[PDB]
Amino acid sequence: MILSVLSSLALVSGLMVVRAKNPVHSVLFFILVFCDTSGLLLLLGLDFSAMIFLVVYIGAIAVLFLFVVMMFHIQIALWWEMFFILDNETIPLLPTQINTTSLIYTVYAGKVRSWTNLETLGNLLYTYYFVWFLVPSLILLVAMIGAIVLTMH
Amino acid sequence: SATTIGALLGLGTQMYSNALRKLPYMRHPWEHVVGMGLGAVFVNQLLKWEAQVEQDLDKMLEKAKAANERRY
Amino acid sequence: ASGWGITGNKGRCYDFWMDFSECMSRCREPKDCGLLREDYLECLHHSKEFQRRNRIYKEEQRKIRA
Amino acid sequence: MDPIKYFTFSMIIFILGIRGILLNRRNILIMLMSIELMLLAVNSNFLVFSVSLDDMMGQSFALLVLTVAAAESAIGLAIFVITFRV
Amino acid sequence: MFNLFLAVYPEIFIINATFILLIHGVVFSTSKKYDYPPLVSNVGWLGLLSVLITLLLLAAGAPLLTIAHLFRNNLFRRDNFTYFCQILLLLSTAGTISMCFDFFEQERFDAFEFIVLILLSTCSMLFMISAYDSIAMYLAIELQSLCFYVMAASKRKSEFSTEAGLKYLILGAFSSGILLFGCSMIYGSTGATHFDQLAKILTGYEITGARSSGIFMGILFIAVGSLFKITAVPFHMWAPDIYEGSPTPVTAFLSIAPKISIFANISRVSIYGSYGATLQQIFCFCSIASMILGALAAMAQTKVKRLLAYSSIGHVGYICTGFSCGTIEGIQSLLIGIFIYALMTIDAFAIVLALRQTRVKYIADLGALAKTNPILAITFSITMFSYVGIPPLAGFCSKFYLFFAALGCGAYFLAPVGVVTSVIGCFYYIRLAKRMFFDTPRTWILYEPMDRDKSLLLAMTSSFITLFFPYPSPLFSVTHQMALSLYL
Amino acid sequence: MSEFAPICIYLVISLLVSLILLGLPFDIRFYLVSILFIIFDPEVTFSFPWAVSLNKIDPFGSWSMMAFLLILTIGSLYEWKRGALDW
Amino acid sequence: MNTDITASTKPEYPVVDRNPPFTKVVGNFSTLDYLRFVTITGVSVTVGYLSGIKPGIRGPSMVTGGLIGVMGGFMYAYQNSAGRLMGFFPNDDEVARHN
Repeated sequence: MILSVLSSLALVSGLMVVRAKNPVHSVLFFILVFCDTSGLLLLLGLDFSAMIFLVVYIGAIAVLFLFVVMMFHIQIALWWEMFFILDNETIPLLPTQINTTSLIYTVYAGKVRSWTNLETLGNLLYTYYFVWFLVPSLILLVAMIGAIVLTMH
Repeated sequence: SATTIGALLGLGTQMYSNALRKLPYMRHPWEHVVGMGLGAVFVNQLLKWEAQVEQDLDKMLEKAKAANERRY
Repeated sequence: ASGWGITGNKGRCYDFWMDFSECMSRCREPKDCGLLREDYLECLHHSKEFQRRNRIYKEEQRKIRA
Repeated sequence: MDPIKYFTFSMIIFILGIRGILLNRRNILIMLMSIELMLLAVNSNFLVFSVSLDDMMGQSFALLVLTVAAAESAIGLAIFVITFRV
Repeated sequence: MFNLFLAVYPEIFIINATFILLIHGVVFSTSKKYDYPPLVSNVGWLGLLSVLITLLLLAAGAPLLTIAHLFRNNLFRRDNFTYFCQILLLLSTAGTISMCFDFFEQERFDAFEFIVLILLSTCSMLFMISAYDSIAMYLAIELQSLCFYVMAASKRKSEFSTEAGLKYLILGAFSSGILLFGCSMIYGSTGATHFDQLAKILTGYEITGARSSGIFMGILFIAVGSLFKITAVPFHMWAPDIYEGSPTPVTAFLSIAPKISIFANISRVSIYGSYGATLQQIFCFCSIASMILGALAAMAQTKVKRLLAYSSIGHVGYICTGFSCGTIEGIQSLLIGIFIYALMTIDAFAIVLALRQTRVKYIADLGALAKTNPILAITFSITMFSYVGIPPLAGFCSKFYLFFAALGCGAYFLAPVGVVTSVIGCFYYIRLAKRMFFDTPRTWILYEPMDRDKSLLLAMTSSFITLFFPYPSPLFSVTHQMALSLYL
Repeated sequence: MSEFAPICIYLVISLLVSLILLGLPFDIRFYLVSILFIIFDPEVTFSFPWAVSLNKIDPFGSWSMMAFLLILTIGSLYEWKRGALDW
Repeated sequence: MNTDITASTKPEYPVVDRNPPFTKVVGNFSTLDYLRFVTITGVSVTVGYLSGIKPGIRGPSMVTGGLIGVMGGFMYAYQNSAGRLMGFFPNDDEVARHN
């Protein structure tokens, strides 16, 4: 249920992002898109990435967009595809999932401890795949020196 | 004879670079010797490197023979 | 798939990939063990499993009209 | 059915963003916000895939593409704010 | 350092040089002790020195540059292919910096940040060539594209700078978005993102299955994406516009450096993660579209920059025709064409940059270059005829071996369109050159003439172009080595 | 999970009590600061996973993270000497 | 942790040492190595000097050129010596010693 609520809100809010005028309205609906997407990710079972979507997507980028569109406020110059992917008979008919609902086999042995996604992600990202983590340093550095050389007289 | 072709090439290229900008042909007559030297060393090293890469390519082809020998 | 399951264990669909890989790279005979690709991709998507269960329910329903 | 719903949401958001960047041609703000939406949809389906098939690299990719999106947004808004000085 | 990082010494050194140059530039550009020196020239010469040092390290060290086999295989694999591609890239970057030194002072714009990015995007592209994972590829492409985004909108008091930069930014970001969605779909349907795994999972057994309809969408989107970054003639929107708007060093570097990188990346992927006809067909169409567009657009232009843009589109097209099939001779001729194109375009940009200021934007300002500067006119004619085709030159030899390979590979169709676009280009150009002693309306006797380094670089390449056919053995040999060791 | 359910019920109840309380009586400086924040905020984002897991990673983890910090710190130094954070 | 040194190519020359520690290599230098290091440092310092005479900072540009020169030269010398210690380069006197 609530999954459908978040999906519908995100859909309509993106529509308003693209169509609705008064660009500040667009930025508000954009913030709202990201908020409901974060709630969606939370529903998925990944908590860390939800809080990150809150912090850097909403609290960091959208505040920049809001700042800039503030200073220039006066600058006002599928149902076919859904059916084609829902008539494939490769998706389980919900009647089947009912009885099999009481069929899952807990292991009780891989959950004696439990890595929260934050911990396992830290493990993986810093020990291995580290160059994949050095490069984003360079792209952030590029971002900041670019902002400087562009706008700072 | 390789070094001679290289030297003539360097001298020609230097006269060229002196002729593009309208100043006369032999403006710095002590660059032309550097040009001849660089051309000579370049052509000599190019021949050496071509021989080396032909050798490596032939070795690679010989090894590719075995990759298809087991195919038959 | 690599190994890193979403909670610090050998991923749900690893062993199949390990067998697929050792067979595809050890005995390079041509697609003699492409038989394991179906298995690995099934693990990734359960396609055959969902299809079978759907058909079981289909026939169960068809016998209801009688 | 849930992977289908997640993926179709991501796809429709991507389509919406590309329609925004194509139809609206002058408003740079809507343009950059649509690019952000496209990258958001990519991120979301990356995560859905990382959790559906039990595998981790989806989330590392998600974090790094988040970095990329922040960089593009910042620098592009710089481009705009220097365009609108005149 | 630790004997593993011996596999990334060129990248480590070029990054450290970039940082030290950045710090030097910023402090001694804002230090009141000296007057207020703008350090563009000094930072540039130090950058050229650092690039030559990188070239030396990489070249003289390759056989131990392959030292970290698996621990590095997590991200990249370095073979002879990557060796030679990276050498050519460093050569091109040294060349373009040396060529663009005099433009900085003449146009008089003071930002040494311009020459701390050229190096940074250079390291990015060095990562992009030796890149052995879809996401590492994407990250390298994004780093490079961000550097170029910064580089585009340089002069703010100008007019075309900001609009050209914004167009380029939107275009590139859209391309990368499409590429991201493509990699996402491939991941979702396949369950891997490392080229060995993709190869092992979808080689030979591309037979259609239940959830096989997903992989195809991913590879199609990847094709569209990587295409946009080869100017993608159905998707070539604004490419001549950005070429005209952005300054000349920037557009030169944009034409020469990223294209070779993305071509090497396209080859590395199309050998591994393709289909029987998907990628070959999505390129067979763009090739003929590109040749046709180059012809029927460059035939009629009135700005010496957009002419260069459409000729670049045309030569990228010829290269893509070379891409058509997948045999050893074909890819050999492909790489040869790439190299000849790199040389010809640094040459053409050397000329159009040495003819810059008094001719802010014009094509009629061939004001008797046969009379006011004959050697330069002869050099321009040589470079252009090489760009299009004529008895033995470099471009003619390259196109000829391209069509030889195409015929001998089983495609009797690319040759007719290729030869006819070549002949219309030749008629047009040889009409333009022979239009240089009819009469002269305008005259722009020029304060410009080619200080020293543009002249040397020009002279070198121009002597190469004509003198290529007397001994083209080593190029064929090294290209054979490269293409053969790309996969086998 | 099953804790964000108390969280959201808190959210709606707080909405109700706030509405009840409401109804009873009836340039470049800013931009560059925002950019520096967008750049240093993923710094905290990346420091969060690095914080929890400094026991299943040996000095390799500490050193990789210090290299990242050094790159962004040279970024900060270039920011400083340019005076963009002068105000 | 994949901390092993194997190369896609092979050490065509003798294999006197596989993974030599740092101090061993940097003390294993040869006269040619020091010559390479000195030459790189010198050319760097000179180009720094001239490119500094242009804007009036002949000193600081010389220092920066020196930094880049020492970095590049030491890296090149360490690379050559490491190669000669592994087998990816001609080994005669290293084999003589290790004998």
